[PDB]
Amino acid sequence: QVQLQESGPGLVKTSETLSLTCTVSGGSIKNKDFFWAWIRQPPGKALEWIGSVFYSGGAYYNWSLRNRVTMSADTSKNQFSLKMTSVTASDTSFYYCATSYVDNWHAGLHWFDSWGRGTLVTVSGASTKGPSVFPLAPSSKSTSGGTVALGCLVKDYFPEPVTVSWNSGALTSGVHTFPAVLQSSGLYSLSSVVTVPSSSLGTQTYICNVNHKPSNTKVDKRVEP
Amino acid sequence: PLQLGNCSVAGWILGNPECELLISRESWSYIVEKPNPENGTCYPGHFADYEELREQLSSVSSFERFEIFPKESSWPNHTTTGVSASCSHNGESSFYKNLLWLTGKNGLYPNLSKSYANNKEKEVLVLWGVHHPPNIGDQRALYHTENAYVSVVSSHYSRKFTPEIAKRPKVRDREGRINYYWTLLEPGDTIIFEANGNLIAPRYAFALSRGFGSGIINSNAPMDECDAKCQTPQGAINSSLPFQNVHPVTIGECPKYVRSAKLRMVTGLRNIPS
Amino acid sequence: LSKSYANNKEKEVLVLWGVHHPPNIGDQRALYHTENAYVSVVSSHYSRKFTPEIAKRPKVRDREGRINYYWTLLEPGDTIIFEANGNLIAPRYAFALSRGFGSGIINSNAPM
Amino acid sequence: TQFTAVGKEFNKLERRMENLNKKVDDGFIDIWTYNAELLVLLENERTLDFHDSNVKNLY
Amino acid sequence: SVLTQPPSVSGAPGQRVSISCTGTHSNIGAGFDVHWYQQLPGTAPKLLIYANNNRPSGVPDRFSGSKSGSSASLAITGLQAEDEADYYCQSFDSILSGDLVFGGGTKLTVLGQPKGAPSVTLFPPSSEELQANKATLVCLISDFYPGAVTVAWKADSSPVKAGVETTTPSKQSNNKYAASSYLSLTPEQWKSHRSYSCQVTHEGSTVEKTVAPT
Ligand SMILES: *[C@@H]1O[C@H](CO)[C@@H](O[C@@H]2O[C@H](CO)[C@@H](O)[C@H](O)[C@H]2NC(C)=O)[C@H](O)[C@H]1NC(C)=O
Ligand SMILES: *[C@@H]1O[C@H](CO)[C@@H](O)[C@H](O)[C@H]1NC(C)=O
Ligand SMILES: *[C@@H]1O[C@H](CO)[C@@H](O)[C@H](O)[C@H]1NC(C)=O
Ligand SMILES: *[C@@H]1O[C@H](CO)[C@@H](O)[C@H](O)[C@H]1NC(C)=O
Repeated sequence: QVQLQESGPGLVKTSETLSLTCTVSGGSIKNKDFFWAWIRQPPGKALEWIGSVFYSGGAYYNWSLRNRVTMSADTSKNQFSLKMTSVTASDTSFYYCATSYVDNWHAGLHWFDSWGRGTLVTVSGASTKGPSVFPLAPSSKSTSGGTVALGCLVKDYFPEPVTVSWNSGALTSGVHTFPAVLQSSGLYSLSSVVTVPSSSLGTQTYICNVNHKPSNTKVDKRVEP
Repeated sequence: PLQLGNCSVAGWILGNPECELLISRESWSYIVEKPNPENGTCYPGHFADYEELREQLSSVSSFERFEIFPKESSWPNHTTTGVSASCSHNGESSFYKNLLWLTGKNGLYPNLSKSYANNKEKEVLVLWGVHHPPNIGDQRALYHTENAYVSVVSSHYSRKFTPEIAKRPKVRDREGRINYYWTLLEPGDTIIFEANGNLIAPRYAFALSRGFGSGIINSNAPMDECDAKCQTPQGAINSSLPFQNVHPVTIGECPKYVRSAKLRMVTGLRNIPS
Repeated sequence: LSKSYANNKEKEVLVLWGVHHPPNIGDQRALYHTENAYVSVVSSHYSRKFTPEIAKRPKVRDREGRINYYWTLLEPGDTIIFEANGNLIAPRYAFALSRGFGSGIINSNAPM
Repeated sequence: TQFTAVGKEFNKLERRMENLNKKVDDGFIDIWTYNAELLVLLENERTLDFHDSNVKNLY
Repeated sequence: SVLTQPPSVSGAPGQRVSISCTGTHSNIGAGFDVHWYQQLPGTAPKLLIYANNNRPSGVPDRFSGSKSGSSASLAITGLQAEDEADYYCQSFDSILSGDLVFGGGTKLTVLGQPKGAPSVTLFPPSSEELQANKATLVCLISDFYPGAVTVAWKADSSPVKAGVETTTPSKQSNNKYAASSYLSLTPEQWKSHRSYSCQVTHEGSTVEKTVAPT
């Protein structure tokens, strides 16, 4: 009955400190029956428990991380947090927040439920770069087969990811945001595409809302043929 | 109250094998102990701040035993079979139910580190012990170190215990000693145990809500279903009168003790009928 | 270090110090360059030798580390000696006082 | 009277506190025993005198 | 990973697969319960089995859990294509501090999945893009199975190697794949040639798409 949401994705300089916050909805963080978790996963790799925290600030940590991690809870804001020091490239992961119903911790019978979406934390000596959004419009020479596609081109950004919606969320049908390219220049480029019937081509507004949370770069683009 | 039979507060709280009191109580108004209980610290040593614990445990409104560090699973690279002839149950060397004797396994006693975050919203009485062997041979045999330590720290407790080996008069056939320690871990607080030898690890801890302000009665008087406002070592008293000459040391809303034999107030007239 | 203080005040002098207890041997070595540290504090009526005890501790005000506070009321005319090779949180200011009758503390939000 | 447990238990190195506590317990018994015994003696005489003055007045 | 999982398992639809989770004396062997998680491509993990054999709501009787000794097993009877995901087992380890532990994960592959052909769509450098003194051709490959493709670019009708940048195919929600290929040119290169082409080859069969500056 509880919903969890991690803080925004971003960059962390090497040797520096990583901070994340999870926000509990649908119930109180001030519950004696839960220990609030932070789990991580390097892309393509396995899941790893970081730590679990009680609302009072009492915590248990992954032995291998015990001296770099610290967790806290804020019963007012109904949030719990993670602070990880002296970050290495190995700390580049998807950071998830979850929770555990706990009676007796050392009985070891507890699992994780009410997981969040995850948040990509990229560790780099590199700098935050915003995207150059361009409209991908269908030709004025094209004779319609049946349908038609237009899109958005998000160019040279860092780090990952970019959220791409259409018509501030209104357009959902036929939308396809493609996984990005690691341009061998260190930058990323991604492109979304929406497929519409030929009829609604001229007769409809197409706006692609791009969000690069790492750099706070919200850009809206009118896609017109 | 909490009748302890032949057990002392120490025996009952440490879990002396002769103490159990079957499916146990979760609240009590006062404690009943015998003038001289015969079951206490079966393995000899010093119980720290014992009179203080006795006072703090007098009345308890809520009380739950929980296996703070489960015996069967918490110590994979240590032996937990440790029992004593002085702590016998029936005809066999047993130990305290609420504590665990950790000794070496496969020729080593690896470092331990076990914390506990108080998730009870109540005070948690955490009890441990420190073993002090009689000779360096035993020290080395059991803990595989001559430089042993036991750290125990919370946000309101911090003590580092080093064992002291010595020739001692035998008590219950032991030259060796186990010194008993406790702390009332505050709601929300963490306690860390860290050792390389000599820790008599906590097994069972107790989540409690400390009552009003009571005490212990040492009496061989029978227990009964009756209800009172004033309890004496020899039996309960009617509390409606302002004074009593029964016993000076009572528990409750009691009349004031007086040395007097009679205290009678005349209401009527002098009876002069002839 | 070795720093004594002869009480030239004709009053009691409240002398306060601290002993630092690091969370790890690394910090101990980093700050005091010894693993065998001591803090002696002696007067004609006080004598305590403090050795630091390093341990993993729950954080309090974001610290794993601890400073234990100590005091003594140094008698008129007496000397106090501090001697250490690490971990001393040295007294900076002391107080010459004349202890009053016999009072107490009131905990109140009432105006003065 | 409020709820109270009179008894206090001390260790072999707490003989002063043990005695301080005996001094309290005994001082209070001394006061109540004297006051109570004397109050009853005084007001029993007063009650008896009161009846006498009522019959002399009824007369 | 303190708990050991086979990197992969496969099964034909309607068969029974069994993913093993093998532990030690300090975890499963110490008596700690085992729990499982299902992780679908590009989603956060979700609880599948809790307390050794219990199914949360929304988990069918096909998924079952068992634990014996110092090992556990997730079994899936009557395998469906929708089950194709990663699978993690989780338990507890008391060796030191008392930690929550995960297995290394197992990629489940469901067999007999139709050999779908790619849907290529090619975009020319935009009006706004050429005016920004740069040119990019975007070749979008989608809904193909299996996930292996070779993308070849063409300037007029001759091969291109410089400016070409392609993705490694990624798994979609439907269990099919998707790729992208971006060709970097100068507006001069874009105007100097008659027409550019994208050639996508999937299982020998090839698909071509073309774009010219008018
Ligand atoms: C619990 O108390 C009983 C009773 O005092 C103890 O039993 C005595 O044990 C000695 C052992 O040498 C026997 O010789 C006596 O006959 C026993 N007495 C009785 C009355 O049975 C016992 O030692 C105590 N147990 C523990 C573990 O403390
Ligand atoms: C206490 O010991 C006596 C013998 O000394 C025995 O009769 C009695 O049953 C024991 N148990 C209790 C609960 O008093
Ligand atoms: C624990 O014991 C096993 C042998 O039972 C040994 O292989 C291992 O190295 C020990 N230490 C740890 C921390 O696992
Ligand atoms: C208690 O004392 C009062 C006054 O002496 C008396 O009226 C009452 O009946 C007594 N009750 C019992 C149960 O002894």
